[PDB]
Amino acid sequence: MGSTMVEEQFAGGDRARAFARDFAAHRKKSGALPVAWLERTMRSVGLEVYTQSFSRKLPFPDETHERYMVSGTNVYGILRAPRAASTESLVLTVPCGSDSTNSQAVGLLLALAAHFRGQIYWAKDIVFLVTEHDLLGTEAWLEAYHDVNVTGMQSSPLQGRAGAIQ
Amino acid sequence: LVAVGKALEGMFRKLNHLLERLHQSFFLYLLPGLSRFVSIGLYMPAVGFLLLVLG
Amino acid sequence: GTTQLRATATTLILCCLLIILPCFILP
Amino acid sequence: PPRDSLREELVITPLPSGDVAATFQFRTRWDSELQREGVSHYRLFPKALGQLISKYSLRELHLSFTQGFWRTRYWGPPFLQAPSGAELWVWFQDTVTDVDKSWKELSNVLSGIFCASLNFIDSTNTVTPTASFKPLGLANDTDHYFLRYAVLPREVVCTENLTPWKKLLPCSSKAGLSVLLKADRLFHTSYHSQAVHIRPVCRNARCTSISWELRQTLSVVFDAFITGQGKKDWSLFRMFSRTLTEPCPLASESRVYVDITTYNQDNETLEVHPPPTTTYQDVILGTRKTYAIYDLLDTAMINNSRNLNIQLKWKRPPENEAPPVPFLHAQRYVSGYGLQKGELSTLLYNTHPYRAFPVLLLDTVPWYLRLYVHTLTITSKGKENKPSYIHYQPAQDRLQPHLLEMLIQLPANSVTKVSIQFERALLKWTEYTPDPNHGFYVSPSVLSALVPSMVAAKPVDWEESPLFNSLFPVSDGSNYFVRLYTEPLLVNLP
Amino acid sequence: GHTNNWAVLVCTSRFWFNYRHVANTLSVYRSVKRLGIPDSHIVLMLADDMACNPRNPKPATVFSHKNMELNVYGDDVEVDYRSYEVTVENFLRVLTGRIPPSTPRSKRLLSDDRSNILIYMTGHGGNGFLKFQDSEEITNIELADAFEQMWQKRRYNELLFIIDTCQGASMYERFYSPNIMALASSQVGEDSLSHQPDPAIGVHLMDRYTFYVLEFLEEINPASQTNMNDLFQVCPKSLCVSTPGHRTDLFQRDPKNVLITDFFGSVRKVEITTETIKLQKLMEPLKYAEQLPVAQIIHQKPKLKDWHPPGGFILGLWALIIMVFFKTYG
Amino acid sequence: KSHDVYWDIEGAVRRYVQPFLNALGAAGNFSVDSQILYYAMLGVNPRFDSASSSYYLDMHSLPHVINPVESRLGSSAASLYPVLNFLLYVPELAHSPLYIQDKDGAPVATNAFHSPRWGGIMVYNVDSKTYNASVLPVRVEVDMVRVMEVFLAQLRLLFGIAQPQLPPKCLLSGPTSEGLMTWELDRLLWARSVENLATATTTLTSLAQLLGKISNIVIKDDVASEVYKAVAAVQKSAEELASGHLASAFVASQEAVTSSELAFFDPSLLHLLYFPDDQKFAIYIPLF
Ligand SMILES: *NCCOP(=O)(O)OC[C@H]1O[C@H](O[C@@H]2[C@@H](OC[C@H]3O[C@H](O[C@H]4[C@H](O)[C@@H](N)[C@@H](O[C@@H]5[C@@H](O)[C@H](O)[C@@H](O)[C@@H](OC(=O)CCCCCCCCCCCCCCC)[C@H]5OP(=O)(O)OC[C@@H](COCCCCCCCCCCCCCCCCCC)OC(=O)CCC/C=C\C/C=C\C/C=C\C/C=C\CCCCC)O[C@@H]4CO)[C@@H](OP(=O)(O)OCCN)[C@@H](O)[C@@H]3O)O[C@H](COP(=O)(O)OCCN)[C@@H](O)[C@@H]2O)[C@@H](O)[C@@H](O)[C@@H]1O
Ligand SMILES: C[C@@H]1CC[C@@]2(OC1)O[C@H]1[C@@H](O)[C@H]3[C@@H]4CC[C@H]5C[C@@H](O[C@@H]6O[C@H](CO)[C@H](O[C@@H]7O[C@H](CO)[C@@H](O)[C@H](O[C@@H]8OC[C@@H](O)[C@H](O)[C@H]8O)[C@H]7O[C@@H]7O[C@H](CO)[C@H](O)[C@H](O[C@@H]8O[C@H](CO)[C@@H](O)[C@H](O)[C@H]8O)[C@H]7O)[C@H](O)[C@H]6O)[C@H](O)C[C@]5(C)[C@H]4CC[C@]3(C)[C@H]1[C@@H]2C
Ligand SMILES: CCCCCCCC/C=C\CCCCCCCC(=O)O[C@H](COC(=O)CCCCCCCCCCCCCCC)COP(=O)([O-])OCC[N+](C)(C)C
Ligand SMILES: CCCCCCCC/C=C\CCCCCCCC(=O)O[C@H](COC(=O)CCCCCCCCCCCCCCC)COP(=O)(O)OCCN
Ligand SMILES: CC(C)CCC[C@@H](C)[C@H]1CC[C@H]2[C@@H]3CC=C4C[C@@H](OC(=O)CCC(=O)O)CC[C@]4(C)[C@H]3CC[C@]12C
Ligand SMILES: *[C@@H]1O[C@H](CO)[C@@H](O[C@@H]2O[C@H](CO)[C@@H](O)[C@H](O)[C@H]2NC(C)=O)[C@H](O)[C@H]1NC(C)=O
Ligand SMILES: *[C@@H]1O[C@H](CO)[C@@H](O)[C@H](O)[C@H]1NC(C)=O
Ligand SMILES: *[C@@H]1O[C@H](CO)[C@@H](O)[C@H](O)[C@H]1NC(C)=O
Ligand SMILES: [Ca+2]
Ligand SMILES: [Mg+2]
Repeated sequence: MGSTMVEEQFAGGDRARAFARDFAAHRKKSGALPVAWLERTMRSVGLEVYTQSFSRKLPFPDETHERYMVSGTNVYGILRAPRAASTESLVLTVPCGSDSTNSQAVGLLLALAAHFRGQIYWAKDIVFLVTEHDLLGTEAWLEAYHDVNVTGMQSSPLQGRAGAIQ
Repeated sequence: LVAVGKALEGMFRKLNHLLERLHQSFFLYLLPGLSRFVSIGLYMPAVGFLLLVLG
Repeated sequence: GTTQLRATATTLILCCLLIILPCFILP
Repeated sequence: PPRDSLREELVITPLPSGDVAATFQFRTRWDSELQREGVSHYRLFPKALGQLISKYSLRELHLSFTQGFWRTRYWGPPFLQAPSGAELWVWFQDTVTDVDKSWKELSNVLSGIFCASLNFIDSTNTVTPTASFKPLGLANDTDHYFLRYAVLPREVVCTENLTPWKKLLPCSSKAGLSVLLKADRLFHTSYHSQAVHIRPVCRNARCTSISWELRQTLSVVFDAFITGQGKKDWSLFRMFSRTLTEPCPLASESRVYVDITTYNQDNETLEVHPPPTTTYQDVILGTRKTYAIYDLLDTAMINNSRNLNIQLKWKRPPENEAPPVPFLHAQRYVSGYGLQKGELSTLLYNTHPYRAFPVLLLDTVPWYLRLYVHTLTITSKGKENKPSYIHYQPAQDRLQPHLLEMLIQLPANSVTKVSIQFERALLKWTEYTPDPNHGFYVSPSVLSALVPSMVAAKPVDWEESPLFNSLFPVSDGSNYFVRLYTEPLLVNLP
Repeated sequence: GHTNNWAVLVCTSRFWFNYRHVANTLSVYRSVKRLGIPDSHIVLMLADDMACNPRNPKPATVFSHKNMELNVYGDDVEVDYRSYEVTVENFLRVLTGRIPPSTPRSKRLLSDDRSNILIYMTGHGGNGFLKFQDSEEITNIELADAFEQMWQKRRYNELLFIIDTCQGASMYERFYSPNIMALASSQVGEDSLSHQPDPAIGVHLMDRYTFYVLEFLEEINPASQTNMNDLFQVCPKSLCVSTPGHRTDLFQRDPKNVLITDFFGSVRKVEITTETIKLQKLMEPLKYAEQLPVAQIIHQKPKLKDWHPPGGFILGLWALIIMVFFKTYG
Repeated sequence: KSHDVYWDIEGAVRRYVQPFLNALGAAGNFSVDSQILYYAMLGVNPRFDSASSSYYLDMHSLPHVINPVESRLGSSAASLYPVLNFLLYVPELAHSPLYIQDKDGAPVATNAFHSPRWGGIMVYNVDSKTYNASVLPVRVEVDMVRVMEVFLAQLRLLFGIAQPQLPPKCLLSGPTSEGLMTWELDRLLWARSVENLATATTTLTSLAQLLGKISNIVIKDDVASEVYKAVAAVQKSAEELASGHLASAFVASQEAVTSSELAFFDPSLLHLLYFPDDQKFAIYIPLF
């Protein structure tokens, strides 16, 4: 990483803002993480989109995050690396929670995915993961991805993986 | 937002330049700043001196 | 540039030999 | 009357995901007794590959160099699939005595021929399948004592491997469809496979005599976003940086097939800018497929006065018009975290609504990933599944890999999970690769099955059918044979 | 007085960022192929693949110049040893001839007594060692011994050991066999430095020493009579920050009288032939094998019975136990 | 596209090449095989003359001819024995009247040349009587006797057999059917035996000197047995050459060469890489 250099060509700053506005509007309409819109937009930008549905019951009500039983869906699309088998992976995740935030993060993630999709110089798959219920969705996704039931989270089986995350 | 995206793209491209798992650098450290660090062999005496009292 | 594998004679052989000989045999 | 003939072809099939896949095949058939020493005069059939059959007693030889992994679910069934890296499975004649010695000698010779590090094929990589990889040509008997199969998942394929491959063709990239093989464009692809297949076939329709066939194939897949970049229009020039100019003078058949089937539209077809010579329909891979034939041997289609540039209009179909997911696909992954123990889990998807078909899973795991066969569980639809036939051989440290073959019956509309536990092994400091923190590659698993077909296929004539339809023998009209390979697995040892 | 020329071009670097060494080796390979050395007389060993590396922005291309001007990785490259088979042991076996008996003719150095041999080795080096793939090293003593064995077997007429690495002069400090002349990119205390940083490709394309060796060899033709002195004077301290070095005491001929073509090229001797020899219906058809014979697969393996210890074994164990019991209890 | 070349290489090998190599088989075992290489191009473009309307390959351009074709020829990875390539070149329609010129600039009668230790190349021009028809490709049935005469003469020249040097006032007999006179075979066998014995002696001496100089070379029982066989064979071959039996001497020298090469080039000699002598104290001090 120190003996190489990169020339950044990211110019999709307006695409990221448009995606942010669309995601914010759809989240406001849905009242939760917009799954249909996310899966349509990831397909449009060219990712191999997937969906994971998780659920859990907390030991006691969580006053700070206002949750007792948490049900959510994780939307993630995998950019299969051309010229390589699905053996390695890089993850770009946006922690999305019911706080009317991270819409710009989701838009920038989608714009970055659109920029990355058309390139050939990827030796590792890139997973663009949009979690739900902040770190709860991330923990459920990681447990399902590695097939370790460490915290008793319930989730639907994963259908798509990008190899060993690095 | 273009600058943030450029930073993220550069980070991911340089990560893609890796030919193996990150094993170099350090895993146990303390950061008294963004560009400064203290390794395990240099902060361990702080705990060891306190444990010497118990011993 | 690089580093070949070379034994740390002063650092470790001396230490791990003076941990045995003066501790047990000579005195 | 020459005793050998050359047929070459190029099939261009648009994929359901918007990509375009092109497969070259250069079949040379020789009516000679290469199995016995004495055939020393070579035309069309390469001398480099002809002498191997006699020097080492060979019945069938199959070599493949592949980059990438065929995404079956999103790309549809392939004509030919190969595992990542090098794959070499060979069938020795019954007259041979030291199968392993001939295997080592042949592997080294093939390494020298194809400029690949095939000398790394050892007892640690080689396996002897008991029920998989049956002969692809005429076979009197199937004694698996004479079968060796090895795969090197980390082998790379580049121009250093394509140039020897291209130099084995009679035209040698000077004429015919071989001029389209540009190294820059071929490796600017999601998938790339170079294969060399040698097998005996019927000399005539009576099939009372043996004729030797060499089939050199090259399959590539052009991504819709990388290559197209939003152009949404495909062409031979845009794909290979070169247009067809003349057919190979040695070839008795040089045609280009372009798949023009619309799965959703009512009998409509895709648009091709130059009118095809003829339109051909038949049951390929279980579905009625319409093909446009561009006979390069016809002066009325291509001659010295003009070049040929086939332009195809193809974009990703909407969700409504997307073809149904193939009946069989599989994915492989590693379960757990850490550097002590894990699981090699394989998911086998049967998407057929009402038909259950058997599958043949072949696993080859290196010796450092010590497997525990008592932990092998096959759970389909949430309940235990008992394989009809299970063969397992244990690995020996530095001498043998694990081999595990199962014949599982996949229930209809189900996902079957095959998981086995392993413990990572600590090796000596000199037994690691130069990149020891990268990990060790687990060879891709092989899935053989007889997938049911939508419509019945009539008996086919291998000398009067497209070369992509004669790759595998067909035994039943309503079933076709597929050999899927899962993803390579990267595992880290302590 | 030589009639045969061989070249062994070794890259000892096994990672993407070490693009310089692969480009150097491929550039030298293209130079010696233009100058008339056949690819069958070239043992090209590359430790890693950069043309078809998945991280390559331009696949199947290795570039020598910053603006994609020259592609050394063309379409007629013969890579004999690649990836993990480029090791110190393999290189020593190739040099000394002690190669496994099944090694094909492509991966051997069949050099005779009258053969002038060029050895180009680029990679990461140090004080008396050149690292191979960042896991093993070839010391100056080991290389000197290998060249001595080559001399005693009389397998080279004269040897040109070109090395492009940090502290490159330390490798030939222990050479004692005759008819060997060695070139280094740096002295014992210097370090070799790179050239042409390319942001588009993303790595350093080539080293200064090999780049200027190519530039000096781009003016070389078969008719060129350039002596080895001009090769010794390539890349002075003005351009190469490290000062290149050489030794010529082992060489038995004055370098002013030695042509560069003698090592970097081979022209074939051709004699016009002016002589002639003055000559004067099997009934049973054949069948393809069934690809998935499920019924045969199930019944080929005999029925699985649960394993139980032999009756003889259990009887013997119990007999021994009761015998000991009676010998103890009387 | 313009040439359809058919040659009866099987009959030519059976009638001429195989009898010739049966005569020449006293020097070893011979393997004969053929191939047709399509679209195989000479590196140098022939020069044209407006007067004779024919193309030429100058003598200075001859050495560069055989390098491009060797890539299409290949490497013959099956075996490690020396390979002798005898190419028959049919010029394209672009330079159909292709002629090779000697030093004086006159055309070569045989239109062929040979390179030492490699083989020979013969340019096979096609008669214009075949070109009389305007249809293409024209069928080219080459004449095997004319080609094989040149190829066998080149084989004789390559193997060291030259034109017999008659003593003054002497008449030499006519050529035999095989093309080789038996006494020439005897000279070749004498030379082969002497060269084999010299090579075996040099190999054994080099092995002894290598063992003396380097002390981490492993000598296995197989290597020792091969060395003993080589020494015995060298002594026996020298005795028989002194006695006068050339066949037994040749066989003994061949066995000596084989044994000496097997002993010297055994992979088992190189077993482990050098362990530095200035680092063994770190191995033996800490415990002993
Ligand atoms: N062009 C040009 C180019 O460039 P140039 O210019 O050339 O330049 C550049 C370059 O550079 C570079 O360089 C280099 C590189 O390198 C790299 C590398 O890498 C890798 O390596 C790495 C690794 O990995 C790591 N690991 C590390 O490691 C280390 C090592 O190595 C070293 O050697 C060291 O350090 C080690 O250590 C040691 O050694 C130690 C030892 C010594 C000492 C001993 C001791 C003695 C004794 C003791 C005491 C005594 C006793 C008495 C007392 C009384 C290591 O380290 P580590 O590992 O980290 O660790 C350490 C350790 C561990 O830890 C331990 C601890 C322990 C724990 C605990 C203990 C116990 C405790 C107990 C308890 C207490 C008790 C109580 C009682 C009381 C009561 C009351 C009364 O280890 C060890 O071993 C240790 C030892 C042990 C001992 C002992 C035991 C213990 C203890 C005992 C004591 C005490 C106790 C008792 C008692 C007390 C009390 C009582 C009273 C009376 O290393 C490295 C790094 O450095 C490799 O590679 P890879 O990749 O991996 O692979 C490859 C192949 N495949 C190599 O090879 C390489 O080389 O670079 C570098 C840097 O890097 P970085 O990354 O940055 O870093 C990292 C870090 N981490 C540099 O430096 C070099 O130079 C070159 O080469 C190239 O590359 C380039 O080019
Ligand atoms: C009192 C009670 C009892 C028990 C206890 O407490 C309670 O006792 C305490 C006490 O007893 C402790 C020990 C005391 C002694 C300690 C020794 C210490 O080693 C020294 O640690 C120093 C820390 O500043 C230096 O090491 C540097 O550490 C940095 C990280 O903190 C690295 O960042 C740097 O290396 C980097 O390398 C890459 C370069 O690009 C960088 O510029 C350079 O910063 C290192 O320094 C390097 O260290 C290397 C050795 O590991 C070489 O020396 C190297 O030198 C290079 O050498 C090249 C040739 O080879 C030359 O070309 C080049 O110019 C040189 O730079 C040198 O840079 C120094 O170096 C190294 O020795 C070790 O870590 C921990 C140690 C054991 C301690 C462990 C914990 C204890 C036991 C405590 C314990 C709890
Ligand atoms: C756990 C209990 C079990 C007990 C079991 C005991 C069983 C084992 C007991 C004893 C085994 C003895 C092993 C060591 C004997 C000599 C080793 C040696 O010096 O090799 C030198 C290294 O050169 C150096 O670096 C020397 C530097 C220091 C030498 C250390 C002195 C130790 C000598 C006294 C130690 C004790 C001996 C007598 C003691 C009175 C030179 O040798 P070499 O030629 O380079 O090596 C090549 C090897 N061959 C080819 C020659 C074969
Ligand atoms: C009283 C009853 C018990 C009391 C104490 C019990 C619990 C103690 C357990 C753990 C405490 C020991 C602390 C671990 C020390 C870790 C230091 C270490 O590993 O450093 C590493 C290098 O270390 C070394 O080189 C050798 C280390 C030798 C350690 C020997 C001393 C350890 C323990 C001694 C005693 C501890 C306290 C005792 C007091 C009662 C990494 O170095 P770096 O800084 O990353 O690199 C910079 C340049 N090299
Ligand atoms: C209950 C208390 C008293 C425990 C006693 C503490 C000791 C275990 C500590 C105190 C000082 C330490 C030493 C301080 C310095 C060094 C030098 C250090 O060597 C180096 O400088 C590194 C060389 C290398 O990296 O190769 C190795 C550890 C060592 C011996 C340390 C080993 C552990 C020691 C003896
Ligand atoms: C992880 O383990 C927990 C507990 O063992 C599982 O939770 C059960 O999930 C099932 C549905 O799959 C429910 O019917 C049970 O009521 C749950 N029990 C408890 C105690 O929560 C959870 O499903 C597991 N997760 C995964 C991915 O396997
Ligand atoms: C074939 O050649 C003739 C003569 O030049 C030309 O008129 C014709 O168009 C060519 N064929 C095609 C399909 O263009
Ligand atoms: C020549 O071949 C025959 C038969 O294969 C064999 O017996 C003989 O030993 C061979 N000659 C030599 C010198 O090996
Ligand atoms: Ca070569
Ligand atoms: Mg490292």
